[PDB]
Amino acid sequence: LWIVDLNKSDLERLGTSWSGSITIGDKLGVSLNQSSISTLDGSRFIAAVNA
Amino acid sequence: LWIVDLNKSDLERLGTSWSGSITIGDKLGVSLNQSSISTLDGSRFIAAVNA
Amino acid sequence: LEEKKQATVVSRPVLLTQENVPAIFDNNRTFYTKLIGERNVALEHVTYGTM
Amino acid sequence: TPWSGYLDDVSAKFDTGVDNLQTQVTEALDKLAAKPSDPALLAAYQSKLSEYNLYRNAQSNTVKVFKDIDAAIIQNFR
Amino acid sequence: TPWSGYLDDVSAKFDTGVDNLQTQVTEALDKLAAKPSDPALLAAYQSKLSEYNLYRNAQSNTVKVFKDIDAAIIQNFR
Amino acid sequence: TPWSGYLDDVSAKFDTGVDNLQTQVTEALDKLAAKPSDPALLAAYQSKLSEYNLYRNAQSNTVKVFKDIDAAIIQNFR
Amino acid sequence: TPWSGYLDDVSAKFDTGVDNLQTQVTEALDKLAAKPSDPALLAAYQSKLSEYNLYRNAQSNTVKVFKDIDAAIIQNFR
Amino acid sequence: TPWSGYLDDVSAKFDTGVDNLQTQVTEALDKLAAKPSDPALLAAYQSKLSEYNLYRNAQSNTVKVFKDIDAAIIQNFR
Amino acid sequence: ATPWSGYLDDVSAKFDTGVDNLQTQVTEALDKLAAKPSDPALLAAYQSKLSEYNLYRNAQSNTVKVFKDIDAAIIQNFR
Amino acid sequence: ATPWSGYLDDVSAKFDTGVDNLQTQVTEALDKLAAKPSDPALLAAYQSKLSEYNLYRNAQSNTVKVFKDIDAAIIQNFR
Repeated sequence: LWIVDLNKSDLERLGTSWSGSITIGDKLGVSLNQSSISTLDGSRFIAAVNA
Repeated sequence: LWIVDLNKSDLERLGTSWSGSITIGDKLGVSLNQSSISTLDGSRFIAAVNA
Repeated sequence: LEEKKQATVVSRPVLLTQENVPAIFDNNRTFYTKLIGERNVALEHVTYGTM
Repeated sequence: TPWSGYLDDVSAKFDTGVDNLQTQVTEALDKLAAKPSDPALLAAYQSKLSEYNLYRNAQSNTVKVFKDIDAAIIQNFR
Repeated sequence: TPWSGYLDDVSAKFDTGVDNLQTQVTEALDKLAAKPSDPALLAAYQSKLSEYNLYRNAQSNTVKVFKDIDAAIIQNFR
Repeated sequence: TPWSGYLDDVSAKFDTGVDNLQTQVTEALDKLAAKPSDPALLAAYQSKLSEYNLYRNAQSNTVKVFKDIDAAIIQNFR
Repeated sequence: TPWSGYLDDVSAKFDTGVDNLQTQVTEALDKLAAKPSDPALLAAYQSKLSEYNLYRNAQSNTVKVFKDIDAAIIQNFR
Repeated sequence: TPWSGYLDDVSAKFDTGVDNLQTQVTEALDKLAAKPSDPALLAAYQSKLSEYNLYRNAQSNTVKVFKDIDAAIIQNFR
Repeated sequence: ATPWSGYLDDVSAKFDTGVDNLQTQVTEALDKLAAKPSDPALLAAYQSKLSEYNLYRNAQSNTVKVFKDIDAAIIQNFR
Repeated sequence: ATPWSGYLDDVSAKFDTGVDNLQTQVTEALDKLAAKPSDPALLAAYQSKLSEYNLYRNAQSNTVKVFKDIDAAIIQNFR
């Protein structure tokens, strides 16, 4: 009895995600794609790169 | 067999609520619309807004 | 304090049956409301049901 | 609509008894985690965590006792 | 709408007992910081800091003792 | 009067034994909260609270021992 | 997959709450090691090491308490 | 990322309270050192350095006191 | 060839396939902690993993026993 | 062949093979220091060594106890 198994696969991932925050006047807070409260020194961004 | 669902809804809320309590001269405690008076020392009333 | 409220709810169940054949219809559904302060993520709901 | 037994009723009485404690403990823990050393946050959290521990103990022991009172009667049908 | 247990009540008794100490300490530190070299300020702060430390201790030890009682009563249901 | 069992009688003997502790312990707290840093107050509260602790533990343990005597006799009616 | 339990999700809260303290401590120590007699640096390091100590204590105590709450419930299935 | 705890919030309260002393002392030092034996310089330097000593001591003692208040409250979680 | 599994086996397997990876996470944690015992970052993690493992094993066993006794009680009435 | 060792034995021994030489380094430093008790470079070394040894022996014994409890809880359910 003959049993044969053959397999092929190809994968690619590429690009970035961005998020961050800014505080102005210490009176208005702005944040970008954050699901959480922020420490309000502001001027803080992240770019997560995958390739 | 056809199965169909449709749904629509509208919601709106507006205005302000007022409550608070003030200590007056070490003479009288006065309070408005507190259901059991927290009786904060000194004074500050609060108006809570949503729209 | 003075307050007033009005509410109104209309429901229609519709069922198809043959003569002399017993039949049943049964349903229930849940309705949600968004609590204030969406950072304080929470919901309220109730279920209505009829048979 | 779903079926709920007598033990479910007994248990549920506690849940509807402690109205909000389940949310209070979560938010008090996040407020503490934001500043792990603030005497007012520590003093609040110690209370809420203690009340939670007692709630879960009393609930589970009660349901256990009722289960044994029932099994002791069912055994006599035989 | 709040919800409070018994340990909550016991704890809050101290807070409503000491009317203002939590603000008093913060303002005494606030002015002292502006002139750390003044004796009257140092002498005032030395007192307030101590009152505060004893307050927080007596609070937490009482709340523990009560929790330890309840935990021992509930144990006897089973 | 409402129906009361033998275990209720046993339980109540303690409560009626300690006539006033039940409230002395609360007044002591209300006073101590006024000035948490008075050693004359602290020395009194330590005593009252220790007494309360021992009272509740003796109560529960006694009740349980009688429950287990009765259960052991009832078992043999079969 | 990063499978995490309940205790894991609790512990992770503190790690995300103290945003940067872990690195800050290491850096403060790294620089202070080069010039032990700078008071402007000693004062910084005293605060960072205090914060670290309190954070690690609160974290491990909270995890320990939730372990006992779970074990107590599990015990009653039988 | 510039995370700060409550002890930090207290220490920095002094550092931002004594607006300039850290630079003022650094200047007075170099002036005096450039031409010692000047009574006008010595008199000023004495004052600045003397109060700088008090500033640093008061700050560090305050932080340690707070730290042990918090550690004592955390110990009662168990 | 492949194991016959009963019902209790299915119950146990639900836990085994519930904690996908814990079985090995615990071991890796131990290996590195034992390599450098004095690191509180290692310690703080290992404490959590070990506690999760304890609860998992305990719940699994207690559950199996309950099903055993239900079955035994039903079988007894055949006589 | 080798003296029989169980699971707990194989857990305890993991620590010993983790701290490759500490068991010797502690006695070495102890003797060097006892040779000249008033030397700060020796004192500052031995403080570190002894602290490490304490933490190691302690964490070892606690972990072995926890793995005894996990087993006993399971064995009890056989009956």
